[PDB]
Amino acid sequence: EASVRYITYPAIDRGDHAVHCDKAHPNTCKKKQANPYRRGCGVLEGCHRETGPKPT
Repeated sequence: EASVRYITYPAIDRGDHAVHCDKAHPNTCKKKQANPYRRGCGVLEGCHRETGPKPT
């Protein structure tokens, strides 16, 4: 028999290992990416980040 079936849920265009880059839109193509929203820390107080409240 060797029966086999696969199913993939819908997605915009998120890859994993690698994706083909468009010759017309190669600047959109990225090997790796993160969330589209960006934010920088400009408080100048010190700005510190921790893994969690109680990583210990």
